[PDB]
Parts: sequence; structure tokens; C-alpha cells
Amino acid sequence: MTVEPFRNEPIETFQTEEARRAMREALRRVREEFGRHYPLYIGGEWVDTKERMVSLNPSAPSEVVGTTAKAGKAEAEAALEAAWKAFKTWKDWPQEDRSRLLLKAAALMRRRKRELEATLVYEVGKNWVEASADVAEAIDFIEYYARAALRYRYPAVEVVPYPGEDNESFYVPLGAGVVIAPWNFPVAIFTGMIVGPVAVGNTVIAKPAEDAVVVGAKVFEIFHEAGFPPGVVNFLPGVGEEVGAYLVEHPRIRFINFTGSLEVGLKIYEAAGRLAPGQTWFKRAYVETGGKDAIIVDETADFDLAAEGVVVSAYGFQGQKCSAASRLILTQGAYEPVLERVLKRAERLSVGPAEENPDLGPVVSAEQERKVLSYIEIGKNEGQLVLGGKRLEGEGYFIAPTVFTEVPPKARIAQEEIFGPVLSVIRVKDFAEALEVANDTPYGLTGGVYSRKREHLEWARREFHVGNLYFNRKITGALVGVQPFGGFKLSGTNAKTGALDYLRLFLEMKAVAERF
Amino acid sequence: MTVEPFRNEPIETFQTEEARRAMREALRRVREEFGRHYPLYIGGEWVDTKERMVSLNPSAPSEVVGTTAKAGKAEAEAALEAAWKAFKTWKDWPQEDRSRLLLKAAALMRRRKRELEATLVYEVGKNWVEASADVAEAIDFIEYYARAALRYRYPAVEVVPYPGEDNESFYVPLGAGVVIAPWNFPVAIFTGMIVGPVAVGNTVIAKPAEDAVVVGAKVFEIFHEAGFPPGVVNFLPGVGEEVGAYLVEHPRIRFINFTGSLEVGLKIYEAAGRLAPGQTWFKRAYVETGGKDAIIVDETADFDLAAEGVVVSAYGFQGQKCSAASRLILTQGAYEPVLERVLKRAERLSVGPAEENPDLGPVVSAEQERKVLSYIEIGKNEGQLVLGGKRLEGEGYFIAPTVFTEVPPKARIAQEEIFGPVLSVIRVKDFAEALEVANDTPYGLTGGVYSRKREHLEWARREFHVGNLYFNRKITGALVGVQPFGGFKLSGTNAKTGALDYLRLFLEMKAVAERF
Amino acid sequence: MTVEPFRNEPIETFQTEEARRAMREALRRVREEFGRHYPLYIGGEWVDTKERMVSLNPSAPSEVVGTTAKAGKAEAEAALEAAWKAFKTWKDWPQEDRSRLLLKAAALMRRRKRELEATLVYEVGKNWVEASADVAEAIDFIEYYARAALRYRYPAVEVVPYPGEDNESFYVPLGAGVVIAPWNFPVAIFTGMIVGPVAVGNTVIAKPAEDAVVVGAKVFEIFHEAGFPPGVVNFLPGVGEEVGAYLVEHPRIRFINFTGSLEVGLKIYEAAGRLAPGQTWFKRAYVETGGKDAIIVDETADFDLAAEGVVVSAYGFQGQKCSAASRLILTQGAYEPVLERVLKRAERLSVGPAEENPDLGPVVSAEQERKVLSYIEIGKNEGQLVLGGKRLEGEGYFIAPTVFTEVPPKARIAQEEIFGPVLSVIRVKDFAEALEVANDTPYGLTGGVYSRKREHLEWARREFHVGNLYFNRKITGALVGVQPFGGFKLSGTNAKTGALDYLRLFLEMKAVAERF
Ligand SMILES: N[C@@H](CCC(=O)O)C(=O)O
Ligand SMILES: N[C@@H](CCC(=O)O)C(=O)O
Ligand SMILES: N[C@@H](CCC(=O)O)C(=O)O
Repeated sequence: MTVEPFRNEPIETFQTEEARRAMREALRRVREEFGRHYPLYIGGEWVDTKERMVSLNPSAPSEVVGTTAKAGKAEAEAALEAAWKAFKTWKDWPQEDRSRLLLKAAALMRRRKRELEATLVYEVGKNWVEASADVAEAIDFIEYYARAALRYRYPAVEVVPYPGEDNESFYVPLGAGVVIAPWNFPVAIFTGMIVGPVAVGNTVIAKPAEDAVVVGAKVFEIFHEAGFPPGVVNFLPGVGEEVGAYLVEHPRIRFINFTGSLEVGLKIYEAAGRLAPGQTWFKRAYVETGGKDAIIVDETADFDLAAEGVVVSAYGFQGQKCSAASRLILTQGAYEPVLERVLKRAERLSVGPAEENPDLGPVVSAEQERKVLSYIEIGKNEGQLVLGGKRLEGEGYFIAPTVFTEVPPKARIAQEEIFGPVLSVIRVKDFAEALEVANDTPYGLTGGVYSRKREHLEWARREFHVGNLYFNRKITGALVGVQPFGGFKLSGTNAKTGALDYLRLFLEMKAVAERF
Repeated sequence: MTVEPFRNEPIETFQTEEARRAMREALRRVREEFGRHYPLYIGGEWVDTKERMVSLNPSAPSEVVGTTAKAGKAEAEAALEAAWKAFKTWKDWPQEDRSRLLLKAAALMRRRKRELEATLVYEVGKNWVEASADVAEAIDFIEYYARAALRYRYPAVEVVPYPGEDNESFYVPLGAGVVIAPWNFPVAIFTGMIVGPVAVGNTVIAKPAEDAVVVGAKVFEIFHEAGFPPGVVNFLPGVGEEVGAYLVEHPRIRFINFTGSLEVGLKIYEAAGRLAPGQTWFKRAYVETGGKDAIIVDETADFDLAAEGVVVSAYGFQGQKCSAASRLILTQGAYEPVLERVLKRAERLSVGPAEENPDLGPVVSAEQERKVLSYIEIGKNEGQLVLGGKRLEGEGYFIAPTVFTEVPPKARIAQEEIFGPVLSVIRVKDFAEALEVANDTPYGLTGGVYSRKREHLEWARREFHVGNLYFNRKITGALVGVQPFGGFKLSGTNAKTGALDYLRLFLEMKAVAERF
Repeated sequence: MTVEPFRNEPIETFQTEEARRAMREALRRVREEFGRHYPLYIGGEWVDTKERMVSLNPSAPSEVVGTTAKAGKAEAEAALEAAWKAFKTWKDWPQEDRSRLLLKAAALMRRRKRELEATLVYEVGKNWVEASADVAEAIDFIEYYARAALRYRYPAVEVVPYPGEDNESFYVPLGAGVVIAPWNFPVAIFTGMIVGPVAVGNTVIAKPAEDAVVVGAKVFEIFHEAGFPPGVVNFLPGVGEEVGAYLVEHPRIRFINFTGSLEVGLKIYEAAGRLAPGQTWFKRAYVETGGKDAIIVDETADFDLAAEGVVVSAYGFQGQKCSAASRLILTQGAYEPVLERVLKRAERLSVGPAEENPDLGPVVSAEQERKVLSYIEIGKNEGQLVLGGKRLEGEGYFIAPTVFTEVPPKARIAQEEIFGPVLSVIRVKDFAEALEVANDTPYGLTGGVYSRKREHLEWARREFHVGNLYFNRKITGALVGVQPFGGFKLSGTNAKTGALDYLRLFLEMKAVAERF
């Protein structure tokens, strides 16, 4: 190696005066720039369009936080042509050179941490620590993939030798692909999904989520200053499915990297399986599609520790995480003790404008608000509402931490991803039943168990079927490198982010033999 | 390691009297066994059916090599139930135990080599050496995957540590899947596609190609004797698309491993991308779909060496290989010298009943013969026929080595996979044009270059876009371990067989963290 | 690895106000619990007995610090049955699972550091830093052995392969054994001797030293909360040799791990060599039996540095360490300079109630006091008393730092382990004579040399025959992992604690071959 061993970027807690001062300064600079317009980024240059998109502050929706250009099919085609033109030479860059470019981008992002965090606060309603964790994770993806990519450098394949011949196998990138990013981790996942494929020689066209187009543009300002060659990375904010559908079904799109709802993920995977007219390859599609994550607590657990972890997991970033604890499975002996503690802690959570660093900011949009409130109405017919369950005062999309108890395992609110601050509590007889209920959903992303019994923990290690399992701690916040992130079943294709294996997904192998 | 380092099984040449004596006895016993009936193999037992399938000797179509039971939807469902039941416990076997089971199977197959080779000679028309190479490769897949699987044993993932926590990532098998095997390497590929997934904990339902059901049954006799637990491997010969379609589209089939025509591969990949009613995962589909492989020869090459390699590559097993040289691209200076040599060598090739160990046996079936002859008629109006181009006398499906020259690069015979003894010769101006023509097809499986110019070879290493490239030697016969086999573009998904990476395709990763 | 690399637990120096406050709080909690009764721990549960044992405060012997149950032969037999029953399943736990259990125990012990330290202060008279070092070392043993155990996981043996066979050699634990722990490091050594064997699959019956039964019980509270399966670890405090003799001579005790006096160690080793009626194995007995450790100082040394190290080594924990410097060998040129400095430093050492953090607390018991005073009387007839040599005022067993000079190398006080604050100074002609005198004792545990002459240091590295040798620093305080601890000659069997080799002592090897 030529750089220090990988270490995760520390997550700012803002416990010091300097940290709080720096954040206030960043928040001021960001809001003073709410009037800024961000164009598309195609072929190494910012390209504007006639029509525009408006980004709103979910904590005060009448306030615009910025506007961006709006890509259509014409711009998507232009981006694809630029991406393929760039691929022709970018694929030949020595890996050491590509990795150094990523390291430069990480250094630039680290120097703009507060600015990006403040943008997350105002654009998507993350409180201070959620915002800091998001940006820190983006930096981690860049630092991690830059190093991981070197493990695949020419010629990396272990082969069996043969007399009188040189047999060399090596990896090569696929080509130009499309990245469809989420609004809940618009810096972290947006960055990771792009730089992973790019690190090993691919080129990318990235479509940010509508609710997070401004922060996505700021990430591209970093890519631009870093110096990625024209066409290697492209930015196409857009409205509706136009751009995404056009690229996903395009005969010249080589791969698709997607993180979002199961509904969209299913359509993408189906489309990727089809041979578009003139297509000359089998498309690769990687999808991360959510979950219905549960935390199991049995009677041997430290009930206070469990309650704290459950509240953090269920309500962090208003429960808008694919990893959020949306189900709390309690064995009979743990039911009353844990539920009472969870309710006591949850009722003390503050909800308000994200910039004030409340425990919960607003949900991301009017549409998300409508969806969450709709599920709350559904829940009233399936379980017992014991906490919250309503919209709070203010134009901002503030929803109170919600808890439903005595929820049937097969109830809609115990099966479908609400993606809001709504926790469903399920009572079970014993640990075996807890595991059965935990596994009985179409998903398999995150899960947790609070217990002191070794046999129960190791039992879960073998049978709680989720891609990311945690014992006696929160089930959210997977760290790059430490906890490869990705699930089973309808949670996706198990493309483990923040792991060496992730980069292999964007490479193909060639074997060349020379008989002397 | 607890066994000797992997070494490829020697391919018998039958030059010694001992080898000839052994082969003659094996051929005699297999012939004397003609007419035998082989049932299906489901849940550890041989299960017969009312209806049956007939396997004919392509060298003498009136002769029935044997008959097998015929599986329908009911048998497929029974096999799927057995495979999932078995998966529950097979996935928990220590890897060392599963690997030892594979090694036992390899030892048993090795002891039945001559018998399996003789069965290939009679059932699919392979001459002696082609049959020996097939069986040797099957043994190699078992020996190689047995060892490779241990590289993924619990807990194999390299992760970054975190203070006060144990973070453990490991691989687990996917579940029960279906294997759809080809008739051209009915022992080798049939075995490889089954044992790879099985080695790491998956269970399989295998559908042999209709023309090679008998040898597939013999491979299962070996699996049974080795002791694979009931349900781990299942044998379902069948007629038509019924069985394959039912399993490929089944909501409970976890993965599909396919090797065959592009037409079928495209349908499988599309079906795999769809969520069948009640399906709870994104199906994985691995497909190897053929090629239109070329050998380029420039004016600096050893023309005699090139001509020999071209003839072996084009006519070995009657050109019925996805790796076969079906295109010969000659630069202006190499055209006359190489073509004259290729014609002289090809016109001396013997064609006759496979048991006689001719240079070429018959094509595999009446339908295949019809298709190859149809392509020859098409070729007569596209290029210039200069050798062969007709069916030979006899009941067997004998076709003479055929050569067309001055073939336009975009002609149907220069673009579509004929899978017969038909070589298309294309004349180009220089090496640059040779590479352009070589790359201009929808495929990308194998390719070769005969040249003494270092700059041309290294240029091809970087730009001749095929998964398996060979310099100054034949382009067929990839050896397990030595030459990871798999292509680009419409040649498939690049699932490299005989390589460490192959097994990763049948595993998913779990990350478990415990905060102490 | 799945956890951070091993690091030694920091030893608290109590230089901060918070540290001192935390210690005072811990001391208060511990003394408020002096009335507590601690039962035996057998088969996963606390089991009380009719008779009890009383633990006294050596700094105020009329004060009881706690009482415990008293095990007899019946309880020892019950513990052995529980240990064997547990072994049957504990031996089959994946090593990763056993190691995680140890890591949990370490985390629990770390959270109770101050409590354990305060218990050591009151029960065995350790001052603050000696107490902190003791607990920190116990944590180190758990953390170290948890990691070291993974190095022996299935199948760990490097063997030579053979054609057509799988040859696998692996380690397995021995069974149920007995641990006989010392009173001088009742948390550290008590813990290490137990968790080392347990980590790799053995089960243990532990007999704490009579003077330290309370702190031993607190360590078992940690084992209990950690969740070791019933029978894996058992606690049997007792009076006299009854329990120890019964287990050591038992036909069903598989191994014996002992740390204590040579007198007892010799008896244990002799008994272990005998085949008890019905015994079906050769018992393994590991014994650490003390020393008569010397520090050599020559004329080239930094005399002030040497004096400081000698005083720390001779009087730390009142010289009650098997590693304590009980002999000071000075060459002629170093004699006066070093002796004067040692006397000046030693005369400034404070002696008093351990809780007040004096340089020296009291010796551990009335019996130890009697022994040390007896050796002082013996010393008066062999050497010249120049410092201390008497009991101080108070009911506590306070003995003043003592120094005898002009001591003959073969004098009883220069040969026998006093285990008290008594240093014997021997004058020698040169370095060669210093080494001769250093080696001329029945022991060989620790030793030290203060010198700037490279040739003398390297000479000692090769010829100062002790298991743990230190240059220009104290000879006590061996750190887990850094300095494998164990001696030569009558200091024991050289079972190096805190080293990878330690765990091998509790394993046996099996070699299994399968001919395919
Ligand atoms: N990796 C994030 C979840 C990302 C997502 O919500 O998609 C976590 O572990 O909290
Ligand atoms: N691996 C074989 C080709 C297998 C196939 O035809 O599918 C070869 O290299 O000749
Ligand atoms: N390991 C301790 C000595 C333990 C004992 O006295 O038995 C030290 O080096 O000081």
C-alpha cells in the first residue's frame, strides 16, 4: 500500500463549542445560497436547461433551498455518449492513477464536510448527527473503494500454470452504466454507488433523487474540482421516471446500480433481464430495495440498553432508513419491561425544524407525509395505537414518533415498509417464535437481538435471515469496511456495499494464454 | 490444505496398447449394454415413469443407446420439494465434509473413465480423444471446486475491526436451483454446473440435454454411490421445454445455471428477471450462450503451426463447441499461404462412425444436421464454397469439413453460430482491420492470434474482446484452473468456470456484529 | 480476525481527580458490602453450604470483608460431574462462539474494574496501583486467550499431503480439569488459569486461595453474567487440602493447572504422575512454583535507575510475588553506590492500611506474617540487617521494608523464597561471578541486569538462566502478550502464560485420513 490503512471518518457529535460554531457558520452560508441554480454535469462541464426543478426545505416547505436543471431523454443520450467516449480511455488508466483521483475527491469532500452536512439539514431534514454520519460515510466509501480497487489490479487472478505457456487472467471494467440514487442518504449512497464502479474503470450517469438534487450537485462540484476526465461521471437530475426509464431500458447501458423502493427495484430488475433492440450484452442490475427490520428482545436482556437501541433504530432520521427498526418482537418475559421503557424514552423525543437539531426532523416531502399518515390509518385497524400517530403543528412535515402494540405478525404494518417513524410491537411466546416472526416477511436487510443468553445469540447468527445482524446494539448505521451492507430476499441482490466484494460486481474477467 | 495441490487429469491419447485395449473393452461393454433403461433420480432414489425418452446413436440412428424416464411438472415439483428439504441440512455440513464428498465422487468417476468415454462416443458421437478430454474435464471440475470451496469457509470475509465489537462476515449458500446442461459436453459441463453450486451448500435439480440423457444418468450413478444425501442432487431428463420452463419460472427456484443456445439463454435471463407470484427473492441466472469465434493469422506467423491449430479448433468434435473456430481472419500477406495449408489439412480429415475414432464423427442429431446443411445453403450465396459443403453417405449424420472463403464480415455465416464443421474465411488488409472484424459480432467467447510480432499479440491482449484468448495455439480445450472459461457480450454472463470466482456466484454474504 | 488487534488494558495511575473519586466510590461500595455471603458456583448456579469461610482484611484483621460457602469432597464430586457433563457439548462449540463468550466476560470485567480493584485492596492488601495492575492483567488474559484460541481452530495442523487421500489433523480439548489459584494475583492468575483451558473447549473446577475467596466469587459473578453454559466453570472455595487433594488425585480429573508454593507444586506433580484406580489417561499437570529472583548491577549502570527498579521489584505488593527481586547482586564497583541509593529510597517507603495507597500494605495473613518474621530471624544469623526487619504498630500485618547485606550466596535467605519485603544483598567480584551467583539457586523465574555494557547484557541474554529476564528496568509486572511468563528449574514446568503456546497445553491432536 502507499497510503495509511483505512480508518472510518469520525462522526461529529458537536459536543464542543468549536463544532457548534462551525456548524452554525455552515448553516448560514448554505441558506445564504438558497437562491443558487445548479445545472446538469455532462462531459466535464455544467450544462443548463430551459426547464428547472425546485428543491424545498421539508422543515419549511414554502422555502426554496435551490433549483437545478432538468434532464430529459436528449440530455440522457448526450450523457451516455459522453460516458462511452470517456470509457474508451478511462478504462486504460493505471489503477493507481484512478485510486489517487478518488483519494483527492475524498480530501476535497472532507474539507467541505460542514457545508454538505448543512445542506443535508436544510434539503432533506436530517438533524446534525444524522447529517454528519451521512457525509462521513460518503468519505468512507471513497477512501475504502480507492484502496479496495487496487486488490483487483492487473493481473489479479490466481490460476494454475501449464508447461510451455503463459496463462494470465485479469479483470476489466464493464463500460458505461446508470446510477439511480435515494433521497435518504443523498451524499453517502449517492457517492458510493458512483465511485465504486468508477474506481475500477467504469463510467457513470447518475440520477439523484428529486428531493435531494441540490446536495447531489454539490457532490458533483467536488468531482469536478477533483478532475475526473470529461464523461467519467455525469449528473442528471430529473422529474418522474423519464430519465431513469430511458437509461434502464437503453440497449447501450451496460449496468444499473439502484437503491430505492421495492416497487421500482422490481421493475428495474425485470427490464434489465430483457434484450433491448440492438443490445449486445446481458445487463447487470444491482438493487438494494428496503426492508421490514425487526429487533428481538428476550427476558435475559439489559432492558434499558435494549430500549435505547430500539428508539435510536426506529426513529433515527424519522425512521426513513432501509435499516430502521420498524418491528419490535418481544418474548413474553420481556414484553412489559421493554415496552414501558421504549414508550418512556420515545415520548421524550423532540420533533421540529432539523436545523435546531431535534431528535426528529420532518419527513422528506408532502408525498412521504401522505404515505406515512396513510399507514397510520391502516395501523389503527390492525393494532393498538399507544403513542403518537399524528401530524404535529407547522407547515413542515412533522410526524410524531408512533408506536402500535399487539400487532398481528401478518398485519400490513408488520409486513410493508412504511419508511416513517412508526414502530410495530409484536408479542411472542419464546425465542423460537421470535425468530419465526422475524423471518416471516418478504425482506431480509437488517435485524437485531438484545439478549445475554449466548445460545440465543449464536442461534440468531445462524438463523435470523438478514444480511446485517446486530447483537445488543442499534441495527442502523452500518460502517463502511466494518459491516458489509446488503440484504437477502426482497431487500435486494446482496451487493455488499463497503466491502471488497462490491467492486467485483463491476468487473468481468479475461483469460489470455500464449504458447511459446 | 489436506490434499495434494490441484493438477489436471491427463487426457488419454490412446497411443499405448494398454490404453487401446482398455478402450476397446469399454466400448464393447457399453455397446453390449445398448437398450438399458435409466430412471429419474429424486430424493436419493431412482424413480421411474410411465412415459420414456429414447437416446439414439448419431453414428447409426437406428440404434438405441438407451432409454430414460421422462420427467413432467409433477416430478419437477417433487424434485424441488426434495431439494429444499435437503438444503436445510446440507447447508450446515462443514465445508471440509462437503469437499471430501466431492473428492470421493471424483475418485469414483476416475475409476469409470473408460466407460464414460465410451458412452460419449456412442451417445453424442465424440471420437476417442474428444471423449477422453470431456471426462477428464469433469473430473477436474470436481477436484478443483472441492478445493476452491474451502477458500470460502466460515468466516471468510476480510473486514475492518471496530472497538468493543466482534464483526464477522461470512458466506452462505443460496438454496435450491436448477441446472440446464448442454449436449456437447454432457459429462464435463453437466458435472461442473452441478458440483460447483453443490460444493458450497446449495442443492440442485439437473435437466440433461435430450441427446445426452444416458451419460447424464451414469454421472448420477456416481453421485449416488459417492453418497450425496437425499435431495442434494436430482436428475430430471425430459422432452421439450416443459420441465425447464416450469423450473425457470417457478417462485421457489433460487438460481438457474444454464449453458446452451443464445435463443434459450435470452428467454431464461428474461424470465429470471421477473417476480413470479409469491416469489420472495431476486433470482440469479448464470448463462453461457455460445460464440462466433475467430482465429486471426498475420504474415509473421508460422503458417504450418497456424493451419494445424485452425483445423483442430474448427473441426474438433465436428465444430460443435461454443469455443470452435468458425471464422478465420487472414491479413493480406497470410491469406494465400494459410488458406492453402488449411485446405490441404482439412481435405485429409476422416469422417465416420465415432467408434472407429475418425477425425470427425457425425453431428449430434437429425435436427442439428438439417440446421448445419441449411446454413451451408445460405453460405453458398454469401461466400465462395471451396471445400466440402455436403452430407456424406450413410445413416449417420455425417457432414464433410466445410470451408467458405472471401466471406463478407457481415454475412450470416460470419455472424451466426452454426455449431457444425463450417469455417468462414475472411480476408482483411492488416492487423488493425483483423481486430475490427474479429470484434464485430454479437459474441465474445474465444479467439486466437497466430503471429510472431510481439506488438500484435500484446495489442490483441488489450483489444481482441473475448473472454478466452489464445496466442499461437488452438482456441478450444480450456483447462480447468489454467484458463477460467467464460465470455463477454452475447456469449453470456461471464461466469468463469474452473475458477475461484465461479463459486462466489452461488453464495450470499451475511455480516454479524456483537457489541460486548 | 473479527476484533481489533490485542492491546494491553491500561493500568490506572490515579493521577486525575476523577480516577481518585471513582476509586473512593468503589471502596465505599465494597466495604458497605462486607457483610455479603458468596456461595459455591456449580453447574450454572450458586449453591450454598452449611459451613462457611471467613475472609479478613489484612490491614485490620478484626474486620470481616465477606464470607463464602465451604466446599467438601461431596461438592467437589458434584462439580466434577457437572464439568464432564458440560464438556460433552462445550467441546463442540465453534471456536468463534467460545471466543466471543470470553470477549463478553472481558467487557463485563472491564465495566467492574474499580469494584474488583477495591476488593483486592481490602481483601488482600494491595495498594491502588497494584490492585489496578492485577485487574488489568485479568482482562488481558481474557482478551489475549480469546484471540489466541482462534489460531488453533479446526483444522489447524500443517501436514504433508499424500496421493488419493485427505489427511487432516486437528486439535481437541482434553476434558474437565482443576485449577488451584494463588492469593497474590487472585483476579489476574485466577482468571488466566481458568479461561485459557476453557477458551479451547475444556471445562474447569476452580479452587481459589483461602485468603482471596471473596474476589474470586466476584470474578464468578462475571462468568455467570457472561453466560458460560452450566458446568463449564465451577467455583469451590475451601479450607485446607481436602478439595485440592481430592481433585488432584481423582481418576477422573484430566489436567491440573497450579500456581503456588514449590512445596505444594512438588506434591501435585508427583500425584499427577500416578495412575489412580480406574484412571484411563496420563494426567497433565502444569505448575508455576515461585522463584528466588535476582537483579544484577555492575559498575557501568545508571545507579539511580537501578536503585529505583530494585526498590519497585523488591517491595511492590510487599514482595509477595514469584517475580519479586529478593536478591541484589552487586559487583565490587557498583556495591557502595547502589546500596546507598537503595537504602535511601527504601527508607522513604510508607507502610500502612492498603486503602490509603501506601507504598506497602500489610502482608496477606497472620501465617504469612509469621513466616516472614521467621525468615528475618534466620537472616540475622546469616547476614547483616541494615534496614527494617520488624513488625510495625497496628493489628494489621505491617512489616517494614527489610534489607540484609553481606549475605553469603548459599545462605538460607539467599536460597529460599521468603515471599515478603526482604531483600538480600550479595557482593561479588565481577560480572562473571554475578552470573554464577544469580544462577546458583534451585529456581529460574525472573531476573534482571542493570548495565550499559552491551557485552554484559547479551552475555546475560544467553546465560542468566531464568524464564523472564529484564534489562535496565523492573523485573516484575510481566505484561500479557509482550512477555510470556514462566520459568525454568524449580520455578515450574515453563507453561508460558500470556503466550500462544499456553493454549497448546490444554489440547491433544487427532489425525484422520480418508483414502478415496
Ligand atoms: N447503511 C444504512 C442504511 C442505508 C439505507 O437506508 O439504504 C444503515 O445501515 O443505517
Ligand atoms: N470449454 C470448452 C467449450 C465448452 C462449450 O463448448 O460450451 C472449450 O474450451 O473447448
Ligand atoms: N506475572 C507476575 C508474577 C505473578 C506471580 O507472582 O505468580 C509478574 O511478572 O510480576
